[PDB]
Amino acid sequence: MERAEILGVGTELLYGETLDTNTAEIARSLKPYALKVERTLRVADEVAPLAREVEEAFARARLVVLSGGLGPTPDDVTREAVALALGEPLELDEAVLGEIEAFFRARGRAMPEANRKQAMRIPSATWLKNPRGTAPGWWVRKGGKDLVLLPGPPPEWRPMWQEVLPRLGLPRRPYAERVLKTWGIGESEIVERLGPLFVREEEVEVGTYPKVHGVEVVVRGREDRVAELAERIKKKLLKEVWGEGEMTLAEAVKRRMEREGATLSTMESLTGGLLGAEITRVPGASRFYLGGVVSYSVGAKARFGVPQDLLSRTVSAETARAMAEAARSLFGSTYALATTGVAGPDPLEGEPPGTVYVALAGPTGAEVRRYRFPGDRETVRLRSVYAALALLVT
Amino acid sequence: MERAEILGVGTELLYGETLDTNTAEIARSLKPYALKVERTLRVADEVAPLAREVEEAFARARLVVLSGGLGPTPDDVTREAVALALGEPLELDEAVLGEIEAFFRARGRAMPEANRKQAMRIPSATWLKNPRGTAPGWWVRKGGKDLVLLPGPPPEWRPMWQEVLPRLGLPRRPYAERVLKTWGIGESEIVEVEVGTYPKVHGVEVVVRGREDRVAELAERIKKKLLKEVWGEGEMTLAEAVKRRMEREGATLSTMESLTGGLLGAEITRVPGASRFYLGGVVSYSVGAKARFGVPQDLLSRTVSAETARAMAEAARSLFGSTYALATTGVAGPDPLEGEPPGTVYVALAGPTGAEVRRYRFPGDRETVRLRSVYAALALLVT
Ligand SMILES: O=C(O)c1ccc[n+]([C@@H]2O[C@H](COP(=O)([O-])O)[C@@H](O)[C@H]2O)c1
Ligand SMILES: O=C(O)c1ccc[n+]([C@@H]2O[C@H](COP(=O)([O-])O)[C@@H](O)[C@H]2O)c1
Repeated sequence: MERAEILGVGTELLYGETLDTNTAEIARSLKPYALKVERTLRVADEVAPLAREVEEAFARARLVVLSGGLGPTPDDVTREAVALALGEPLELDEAVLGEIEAFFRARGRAMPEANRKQAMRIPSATWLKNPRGTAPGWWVRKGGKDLVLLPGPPPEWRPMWQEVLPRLGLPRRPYAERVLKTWGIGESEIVERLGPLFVREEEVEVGTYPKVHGVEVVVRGREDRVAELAERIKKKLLKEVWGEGEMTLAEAVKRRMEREGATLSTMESLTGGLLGAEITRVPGASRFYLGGVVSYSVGAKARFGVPQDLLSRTVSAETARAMAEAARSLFGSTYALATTGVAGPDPLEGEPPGTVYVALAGPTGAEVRRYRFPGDRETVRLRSVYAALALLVT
Repeated sequence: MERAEILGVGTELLYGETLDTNTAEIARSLKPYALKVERTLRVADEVAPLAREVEEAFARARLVVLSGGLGPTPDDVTREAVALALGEPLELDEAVLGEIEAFFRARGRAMPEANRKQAMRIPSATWLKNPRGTAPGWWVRKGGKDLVLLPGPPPEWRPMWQEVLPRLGLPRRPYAERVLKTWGIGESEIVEVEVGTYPKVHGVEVVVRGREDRVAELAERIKKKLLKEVWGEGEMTLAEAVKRRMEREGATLSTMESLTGGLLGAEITRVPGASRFYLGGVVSYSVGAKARFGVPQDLLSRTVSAETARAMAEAARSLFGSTYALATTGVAGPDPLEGEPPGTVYVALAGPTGAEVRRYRFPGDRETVRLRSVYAALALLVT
């Protein structure tokens, strides 16, 4: 498989001052095509370094895509750079110059001379119309290779790109992907269970991406390889997969509650309201979620029904059970979740950061799970939230 | 001026399945130093391409930083790629092995075979202790150049990178940033070395950056022009400002939240030491729950109102016995409530001398409305 290279031009994208979503979007849009994306670049607004990256990228790929640096500032050097890298000269197109003039004249303004550049092209570039902005793009065909320049702003470039893409004559390859979301299983366990199913090849591949919400397993490549390989992996992970694709844990909880016609409530400590936050992230949460308490202080725990004898060991399975049972009784809900633990940095009751109990109570009784999460304060609180949510959807 | 090269390693990074903020964060941390950053890369999880990019980045740079691919899986190939790109062999270090093993034992687990590979380094590498993961980092000093390997997730690599960065003995340049964070005043009114305004959910930030001498003076001037609007600087957050008030006063705080759904209590407890003052909260998501925690029956058909906001704050104050209490009620969206558009939000504070309400019409989606609500509630105590 040949390569596609993708370059976002702009100094501020380096620093994350503007978030570079362009290169990623452009890469997703190449999924249906038999091309390999090994890398993406963000390059500063200087012509020499940029000309070198274009030149290197173009030497290795069948396709090169640039995004941004087509404005009228001294910081807009993309045209020059592509010009310098490909050995062709910049020529003024009088016609396009008129069109730029016309864009300004439709707003009562004369065209600044700054914008004169924006009408240059190289012999090998045909133009791509930008009815939505000043800078029109280029399509270079040369040596059996395509190079495309796009404006940075997404509303300007999405339509141009969607339009020139089908035209580039790139090699199609039916593509699929399956995203499997698990919980309660680590990366190395998944490795072991899958063994040889952990394929990393040109036709199909598998990878894992540990998240606060459990380990995600993505299979991606040729349609027919992904289908059968992914189903085999789902089989191996049957009990730990809680959802697929866009599915989220809060969403999963919501469908169980609708299915049962059941209600839920919460009693939270270390997480501090974050579990309720997460439950209510999903539109429609007021149909089942009665509410919850955040019992951050000992006094608050005693007030909301944690038994006095447990108040010296709030970080325990017994307390988590009591908390969830208490919430259930206090809210009259079919289910209740509870969280108790140590987020860190400080220990509590002689237990170290990441010590966490999550409990579910319901009609037929209660259950508790124990974790030792690594992470800082924010991380432990987050994993606790998904841990509590996992109790309901295993 | 010598180069610094920055590579985020993850196929998911190419496709923005996760957004690459790592490379940019590293790049911004490097601003006080006299290196140029000409580009940053995201590389797929493939050993050969990655060795090529590493080899190349090393040949042109004074500093190379990599982030990601230190896990135990077949897709984690950063250590193999760098070994390759530096013509050195990977060698198990039995001391680190015992440390990962200790790590797993502490969690009541046996160390899985796949983790063994995380104790492997090249002879040129020094370990960077990972206080929060199994994968320590690498620091290679070779030919006056540095290459630093870091874990992908920020809670792991942040302190590592902090610890390691002064130690690289980079040439300094006198650059600085000063962030002044405001509440209750739009960009336009503010306008009335470089200076920028940045609108955030916690308010418009005024940023001053450039030559440290220029930044320090010009920033003390700006602060003065906006002396009433500026609630903090630098790393200060609304939650921390609130904490500072509660300790200064020896006061306590509690909350009753509905649309924000627990996010306010979450924000409050984001900061270490919250339990010295934050007694707790109620998430009154349903009407039945409002009733039960002391909101008057009379107000239950008008939950989106100043009256209900007031009652919620009084009800939290009485229920928990706190000095102060915050409340939120309103419409986050996508759905209207009781004829009120998304963005209609009432935040309330009750204390010793009574209660106050602020009404807001907040633009944005469900999450955005909830976030701004949380900060508006906090702003009651610190603006
Ligand atoms: O703040 C409130 O009083 C309040 C309490 C519960 C729900 N809401 C809003 O109710 C609307 C329906 O909520 P939900 O959770 O079913 O999406 C939605 O716009 C929520 O923001 C608002
Ligand atoms: O879940 C709990 O029982 C609980 C309640 C209050 C505090 N903690 C934890 O104990 C320490 C409390 O400190 P802090 O930073 O909230 O003052 C810290 O590790 C919190 O995560 C934990």
